[PDB]
Amino acid sequence: RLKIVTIHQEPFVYVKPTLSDGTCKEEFTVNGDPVKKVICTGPNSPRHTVPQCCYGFCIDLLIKLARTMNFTYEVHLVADGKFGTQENKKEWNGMMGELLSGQADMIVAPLTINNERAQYIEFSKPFKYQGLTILVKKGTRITGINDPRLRNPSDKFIYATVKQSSVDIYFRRQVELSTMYRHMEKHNYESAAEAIQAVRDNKLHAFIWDSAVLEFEASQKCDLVTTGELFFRSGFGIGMRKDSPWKQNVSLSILKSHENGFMEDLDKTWVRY
Amino acid sequence: DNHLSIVTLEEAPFVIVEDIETCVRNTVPCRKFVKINNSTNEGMNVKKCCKGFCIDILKKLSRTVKFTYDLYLVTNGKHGKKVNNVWNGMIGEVVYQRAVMAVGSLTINEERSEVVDFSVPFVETGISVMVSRGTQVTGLSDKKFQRPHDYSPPFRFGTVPNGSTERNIRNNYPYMHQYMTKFNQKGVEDALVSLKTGKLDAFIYDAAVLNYKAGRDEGCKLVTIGSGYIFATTGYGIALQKGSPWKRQIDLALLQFVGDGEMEELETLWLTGIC
Ligand SMILES: Cc1nc(C(=O)NCc2cccnc2)cnc1OCS(=O)(=O)c1cccc(Cl)c1
Ligand SMILES: N[C@@H](CCC(=O)O)C(=O)O
Repeated sequence: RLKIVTIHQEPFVYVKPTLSDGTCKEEFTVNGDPVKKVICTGPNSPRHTVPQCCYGFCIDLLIKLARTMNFTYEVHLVADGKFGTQENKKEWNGMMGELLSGQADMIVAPLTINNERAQYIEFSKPFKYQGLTILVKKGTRITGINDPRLRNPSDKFIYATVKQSSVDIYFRRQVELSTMYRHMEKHNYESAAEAIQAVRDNKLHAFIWDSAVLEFEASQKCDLVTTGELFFRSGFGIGMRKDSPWKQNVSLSILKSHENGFMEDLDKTWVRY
Repeated sequence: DNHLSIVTLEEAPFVIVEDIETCVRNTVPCRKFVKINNSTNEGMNVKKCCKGFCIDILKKLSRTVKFTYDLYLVTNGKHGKKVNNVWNGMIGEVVYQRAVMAVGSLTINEERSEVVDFSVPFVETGISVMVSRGTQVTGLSDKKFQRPHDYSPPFRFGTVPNGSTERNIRNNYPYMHQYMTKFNQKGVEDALVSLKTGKLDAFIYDAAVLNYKAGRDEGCKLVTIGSGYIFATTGYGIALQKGSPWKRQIDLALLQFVGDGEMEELETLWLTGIC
């Protein structure tokens, strides 16, 4: 039985409390179909683990991979709520640390493929093609990645990303972005949901994050808009250890789902409506 | 051993072929086997020069992964098609071990990944539909494509056969595919002329190529639907033999290229369009 790790990240992974009887509420998709839900454990500082309810884009993809390749699974949230970063000795945190330490056998999450992570784990072919963009409060006028308020920043315009995410490494490794990185390091948020909430409450003036996430937020919350297109292309992939026996069939199933419209249906069910 | 046999195929702007006897500037030497006549197997390698986006990627990979190469153009087919359980094209060159890898506008799909190994995608692509500006087509699943004879006159649309695009249409839309074959185009340029002259209502083809042709169309009359929408999202990938020891280093190099912003210069060098 495979131990699956994931992270709260709507619309890809929803996280709701269970009912009183330890079950998940029967709900229905935008097309009238039942929403497939799985029990996922995780913390609510000590980390007391409690069973919760998981569903969304990545959960639907996990169920497909299980039925396609005939394996059983147990899902749990990442203990430190982080995606994964390598920080004398270096150490991986987040879902990357759980996959390498054996706490998880597979990462099923909006996990960006980068050179840093691929050096230690195996990535499948991308199951989602997206990129990086900027979320702002409606009315805030900035052009994009090349706006002077970002390239020559002050304390009058605060922007940041998620701590210990692929976007965090993105601005740390590129010396051309060193000016922006030193502004964000003081304001990076613990989770995307908190940073998005900070933009709503006008505590954060710009959020640099995944476009598939930010554009979904702008579609449901009309006081938020994304500025410009994508200044960088990135993709999400299934994460396994390099010696996993499932890695080839996982990658083939990703391609098959792309080529028969299943990934597009998931995009219609969870992303674009 | 460290000097690799690499196959490619011409498709602008990703691989461009020129004449020459010393290749110059941003071009690298690439040979092409050209037959003497059609009554013999005799032929000779013509020394030519190759350039383009995917050639610049190969130049970067050769410098980073540290290897030299003898580049040559495929003559047995094009990109790759399985005929009678036998792969031709660039995939066939890799499957039957005549080339260590293949670089070009080579689409990653499932059935090819069964016989070769693919690097991470480095050019986003898939299936797009090019039409004259204003054509009302929702997408690949538009009823004009799915049930083409529900319209009088029926919608005229085709592709360039034997590639990844026709393979996807053959498996997903049987009725659409069998109706489509009478509109098969010999190549992209033939399809563009068929579009502009009104002989064809829609042209279904590789996403990245159509994106490039749309941005360079005279008068900007030909466009891709959905503002550049892509069905069955995938990418161009370096093909390698299954279990190739070069794959890991190729992947890390490609991810390092995009991670440090090196792709933007190759994009502005080859892929820009006025439209
Ligand atoms: C290797 C790599 N290249 C890019 C990249 O932008 N290439 C340049 C380019 C130019 C024109 C069109 N499309 C791409 C991005 N990401 C990469 O690796 C990450 S990924 O998840 O494999 C991936 C995610 C999204 C798209 C792709 Cl093509 C790959
Ligand atoms: N890039 C395609 C060829 C063009 C197409 O089929 O759209 C392939 O590798 O097969």
